Amino acid sequence: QTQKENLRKFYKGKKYKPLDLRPKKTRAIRRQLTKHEENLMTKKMQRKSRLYSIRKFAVKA
Amino acid sequence: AYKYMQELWRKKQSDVMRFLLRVRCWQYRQLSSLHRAPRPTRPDKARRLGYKAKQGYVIYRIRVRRGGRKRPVPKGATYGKPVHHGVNQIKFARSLQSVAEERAGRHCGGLRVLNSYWVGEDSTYKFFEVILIDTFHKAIRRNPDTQWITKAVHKHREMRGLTSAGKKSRGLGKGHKFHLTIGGSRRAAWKRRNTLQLHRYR
Amino acid sequence: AILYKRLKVPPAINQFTQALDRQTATQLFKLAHKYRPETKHEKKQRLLARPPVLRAGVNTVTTLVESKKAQLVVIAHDVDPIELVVFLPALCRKMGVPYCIVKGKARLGRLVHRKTCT
Amino acid sequence: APSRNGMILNPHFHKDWQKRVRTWFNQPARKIRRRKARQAKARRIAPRPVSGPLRPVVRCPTIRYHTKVRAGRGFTLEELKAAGINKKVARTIGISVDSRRRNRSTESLQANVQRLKEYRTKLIIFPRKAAKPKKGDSTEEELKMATQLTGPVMPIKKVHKKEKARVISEDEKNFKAFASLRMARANARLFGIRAKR
Amino acid sequence: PTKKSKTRKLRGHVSHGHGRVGKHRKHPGGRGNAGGLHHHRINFDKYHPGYFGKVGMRHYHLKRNTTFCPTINLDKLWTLVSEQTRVNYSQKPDGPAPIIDVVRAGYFKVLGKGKLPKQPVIVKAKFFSRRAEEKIKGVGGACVLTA
Amino acid sequence: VRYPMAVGLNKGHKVTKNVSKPKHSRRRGRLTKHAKFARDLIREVCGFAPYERRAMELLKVSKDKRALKFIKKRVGTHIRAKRKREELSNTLAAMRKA
Amino acid sequence: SAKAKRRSTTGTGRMRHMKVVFRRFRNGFREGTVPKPR
RNA sequence: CCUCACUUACCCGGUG
RNA sequence: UGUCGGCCCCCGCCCCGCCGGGGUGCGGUUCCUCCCGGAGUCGGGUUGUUUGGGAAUGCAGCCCAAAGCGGGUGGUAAACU
RNA sequence: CACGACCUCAGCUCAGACGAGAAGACCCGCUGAAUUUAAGCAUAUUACUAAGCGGAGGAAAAGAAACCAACCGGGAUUCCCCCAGUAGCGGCGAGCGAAGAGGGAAAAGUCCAGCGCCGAAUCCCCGCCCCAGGGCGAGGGACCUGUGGCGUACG
Ligand SMILES: [Mg+2]
Ligand SMILES: [Mg+2]
Ligand SMILES: [Mg+2]
Ligand SMILES: [Mg+2]
Ligand SMILES: [Mg+2]
Ligand SMILES: [Mg+2]
Ligand SMILES: [Mg+2]
Ligand SMILES: [Mg+2]
Ligand SMILES: [Mg+2]
Ligand SMILES: [Mg+2]
Ligand SMILES: [Mg+2]
Ligand SMILES: [Mg+2]
Ligand SMILES: [Mg+2]
Ligand SMILES: [Mg+2]
Ligand SMILES: [Mg+2]
Ligand SMILES: [Mg+2]
Ligand SMILES: [Mg+2]
Ligand SMILES: [Mg+2]
Ligand SMILES: [Mg+2]
Ligand SMILES: [Mg+2]
Ligand SMILES: [Mg+2]
Repeated sequence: QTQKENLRKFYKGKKYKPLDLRPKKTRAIRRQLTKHEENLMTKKMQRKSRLYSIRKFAVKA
Repeated sequence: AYKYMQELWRKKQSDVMRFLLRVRCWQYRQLSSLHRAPRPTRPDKARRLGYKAKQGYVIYRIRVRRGGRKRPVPKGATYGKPVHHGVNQIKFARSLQSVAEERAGRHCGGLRVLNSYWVGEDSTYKFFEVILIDTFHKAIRRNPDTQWITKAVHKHREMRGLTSAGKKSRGLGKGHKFHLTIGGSRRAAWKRRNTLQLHRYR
Repeated sequence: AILYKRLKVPPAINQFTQALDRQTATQLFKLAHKYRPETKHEKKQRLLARPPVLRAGVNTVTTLVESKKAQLVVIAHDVDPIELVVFLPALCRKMGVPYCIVKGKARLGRLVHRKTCT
Repeated sequence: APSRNGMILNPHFHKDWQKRVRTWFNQPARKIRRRKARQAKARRIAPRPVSGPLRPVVRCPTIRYHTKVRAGRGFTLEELKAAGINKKVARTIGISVDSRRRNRSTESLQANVQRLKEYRTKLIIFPRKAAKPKKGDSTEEELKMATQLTGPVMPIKKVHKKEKARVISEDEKNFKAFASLRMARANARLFGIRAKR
Repeated sequence: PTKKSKTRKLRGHVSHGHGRVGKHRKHPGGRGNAGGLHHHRINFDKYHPGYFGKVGMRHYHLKRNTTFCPTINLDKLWTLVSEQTRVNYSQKPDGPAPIIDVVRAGYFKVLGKGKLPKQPVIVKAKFFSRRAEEKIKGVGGACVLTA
Repeated sequence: VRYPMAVGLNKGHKVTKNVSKPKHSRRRGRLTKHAKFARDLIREVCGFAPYERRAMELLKVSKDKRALKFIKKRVGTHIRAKRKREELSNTLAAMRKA
Repeated sequence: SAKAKRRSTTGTGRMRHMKVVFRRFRNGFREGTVPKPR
């Protein structure tokens, strides 16, 4: 764990890390869209969410 | 330009298209049964079925042995009642186009079948070009309008009747013609109509 | 290529075999060389600083001859699939736009700084 | 099998029905589950009503339910146009919209336009930012007196209006009701054979 | 329950109430409605005449909402209004007559079975029989039609 | 003097009909100037199918009944055979005009 | 053959790695982090 | 309709 | 055990407020102009199968093979409306 | 008659990814029986089941109408109740058998191709600069055989 601590520090910020230094969450989880790709919105629904988002309202009766 | 391509492909019995179908069906039967095409033979039909000119969209030409489905029984011996003695005039419940896209998606496990279209016919062969998608290419995962196919729920959609060619064999649709598949599949409807709903107070 | 010589090719497809003359095509690309689309290597200088041009692509030249705004349309002969340009000579004839067929979709592509222009 | 006088029974138990038997032992458990889902949804939309958007008033199709009104699917685009509500802003203020429905008569149209106007008066819209109250947003006084509406949003009233007792006119007493229907049935059958003349 | 069951008093008796000569076996005459024409013909012909064969035309897509026509007789005609209403207009028989809208109560046709009290009444229904109308006309009142 | 009956020619609950513009989906299959231009152009590029070509042969010898039975055997429905025979007759009439 | 399936299905062996996923799941598949030291 | 031709479909054979 | 009693350590959702990087206005028009669509597919024939679907519910094979005030459906095949 | 462009097609332990198998209660796509019932039996029934094959997910499938309806009209899908052992199918024998409406649970709608405007306004790779979020490279590609924006039957 002293060797891997230096390895995780050496490969920090690198684009390609060794497989044993990558998060081993789950084969299915590793193949999901990243939080960057999940937050990607097309220019059509960016405008649809800008002026046609659900409003906060209340009804008397 | 694409408007003239689809109206041109509707005159298949014209000497212009009859020549093209004659020389392409010849070329398509000189290659292997499964062969990747460098580009869609029908750019108008490909765009209509979801194909884009991005990186990750591949096209595979499939040659299926057309005709009926012979019952694979040894020497035509179907041991049972005469209703099941049919060995010759038996028709596959799934379309030949569905067999082609299911055959391209099985050879390419890393890709997902998007759609498929007709490119040629013969007395013995039907030729289809299947649109496959590399669901891990960044030109596809970073496009929100096509991130749906990158989900795990669409794994081998051509083998579950989810593509347009395979979904037609399921007999689904809204109306009085499709009372057999109310609730999704026909087995979902059969299981619902054959389940004995024994209530708590009955 | 020999099967295209044995069979009776319809005139809508055989019309691309009769291409432009080598002398006429040489002076044709000399004029089109002065209207090449601007490359992205030079278009940035046109933006950070502070016009007739060619219109490539079969979908652009189709709506151009439909609106008879194209003064001259140059079609390639080796376009595969041919259905992309099968209608073009007839479309330019009915609309009264002069059309020519030159040899080489690659030479049209080098004219627009791409692989092949149709 | 038959012993004496009795019904010819037809028990549909010739399949393997024991493999498909759904017992309703979780029926009181799904009532607790569906109740917790409404309460959990109610907190997520805390100011907004839990029942959802406002539904229109539609007429049941067949003659068996002729005189019966019912909460519809969504307001017709014509009903929103006659009420001054844009198509794509009705969903933001909790108004159900469906474009498939049409208005074949003005009775159904005027009934929902009044329902839309009655809703917009009883609607308390909160500003997108509390520091910036815009035009369409409500006043700061009505925001404090705005609570979540439980139950259906504006339930449909079935006004049991009674025809007042009138004096029977002598022209009204001479109306042959049986002959009027009997002529209407006969003329409806001989209508096509009469048009050939 | 099983306390008052007959099997509790058949313990000790060999054949269990099913005879020694003719034992209780598995369907000694067929399953279900078997032999309805061959060996159960007497039972079918004696208690279910008309069971075999076809009669009448076929209606493929029959929708019960098309043929929905609930009926009501004249003896239960005044049940659609309150009793005080029928009595209040009995003391005023000189033209003020109550209106019994049979459509809004859940019926379409009015049949003239029972007797009608001697009161003028305006009956609104979608259909009327010949005798129902003439009993309403005879007792005073009109038969208004509705759609 | 007359009430709305539930039977007959004038059956139904009397309500004022609301008039409005038809659904935009009901313009489907209407020939536009661009759609007619594209199909007429490709008709000049392609020609006619072998059954359209020999059905016009029956139309020029005044065999419209045999031309109808032939097209009805090819395209199927009888309503589609009349529209095809009417279109082939219009084309055959425009040929002898030139 | 339900008995043949019962003798060699998942759970009849060690599950050297699948039993660890069961323990990792109940904590959200936490990785990279460590408990707060003394 | 039938016969005889054409080779490029298709088929067969040979060959490193 | 009972007390949403107390203490301690991890951890999250939603709303509000300021600062920061990316966001770009939308509606109403008995006003003008323009555009408007998924072919070996529908449909037809036939065959097998399937369906409560019965002159053929669905599906598939083979053959035929579309149209654009068109096409599908309107539970009996057909023509006209 | 080499040198170039392109097309088509190859090679690699090339750079970087992906697929495979397991499990399979529920789910999807196929395939498919016979015991059994009809007191025999052949269609039928068993059953569009068992077994066989393929493919998933925490749900799946389905799904925003080439629908229902025939009414004063309803309005995506799924599920429940009822419709209903009904219409109907069937050696019209044994048996089989839904759907519209109605009442409820839950409700959310939408994107393209095409059509034609916008100097391809688009994307990927590589090498980087600042704080997962933003930029740059007279770097390499993809792409006009069509990327992106607008826009889809409610115009
Ligand atoms: Mg877009
Ligand atoms: Mg067998
Ligand atoms: Mg007995
Ligand atoms: Mg005894
Ligand atoms: Mg005994
Ligand atoms: Mg006894
Ligand atoms: Mg005896
Ligand atoms: Mg017994
Ligand atoms: Mg059957
Ligand atoms: Mg009819
Ligand atoms: Mg697997
Ligand atoms: Mg038997
Ligand atoms: Mg027996
Ligand atoms: Mg036997
Ligand atoms: Mg099985
Ligand atoms: Mg899983
Ligand atoms: Mg769930
Ligand atoms: Mg899904
Ligand atoms: Mg059955
Ligand atoms: Mg219903
Ligand atoms: Mg739509």
